[PDB]
Amino acid sequence: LSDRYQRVKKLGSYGEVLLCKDKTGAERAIKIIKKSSVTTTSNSGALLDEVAVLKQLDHPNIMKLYEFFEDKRNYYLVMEVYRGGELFDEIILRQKFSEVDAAVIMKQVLSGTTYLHKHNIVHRDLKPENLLLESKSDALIKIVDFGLSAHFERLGTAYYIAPEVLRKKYDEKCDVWSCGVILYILLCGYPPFGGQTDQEILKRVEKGKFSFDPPDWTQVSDEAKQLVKLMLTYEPSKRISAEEALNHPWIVKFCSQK
Repeated sequence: LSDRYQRVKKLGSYGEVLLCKDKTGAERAIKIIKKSSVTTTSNSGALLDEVAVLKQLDHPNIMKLYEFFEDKRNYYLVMEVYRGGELFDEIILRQKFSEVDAAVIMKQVLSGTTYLHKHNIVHRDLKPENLLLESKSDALIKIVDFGLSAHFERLGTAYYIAPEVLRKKYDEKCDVWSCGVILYILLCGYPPFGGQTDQEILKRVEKGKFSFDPPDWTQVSDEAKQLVKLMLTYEPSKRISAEEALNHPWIVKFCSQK
């Protein structure tokens, strides 16, 4: 655990993420997951089988997984380096994003999500914290923590959860909903389903009602509102896929420079 890698700095806080050097001399981001902090939802042979698949994943908008270690105390996930923090940080800094910058981000989020769905992987926990920036530039958005929801709350996860997950009957479409909530936040600076406590947030999510209220939504393009509506459609069967969202006029418009 401590013999193989040398800590450079802490990156984030499932558990803690550290920037480490290989004592190869490449730099890696290592997630330390404490056994006590998580409740297991699968058997011992199911996680190792998924790891074998997660190591094979190769996409510009998906965190590469190199190694998976175990001891009596922790799970160790050795990933590629990231130096630009999380999207969550940028949301605090910028408050709201321009439609061009939001589309650039969302194209990447949807590209990665589409790729994950093509291999029967649903994230279920998509949020700005799980959307990482490669560097401090141009920098690629990379999805992290995929494939973990199938094996293992006060971190504001209620905002992004699809109503079907609450009904305990979900598929890949729950990721599109989460992506819609993220997009909504990027455009105006606040969640579509808010509240002071998790309980009143989840009730608004269950109701499914949201608004494009002034003055924050007034100048937002019509195709942006159209996409948010399609991603936040209550019926998951009627909800557009990640690929459809990626191909939507709003993405196509603002990512071809309009």
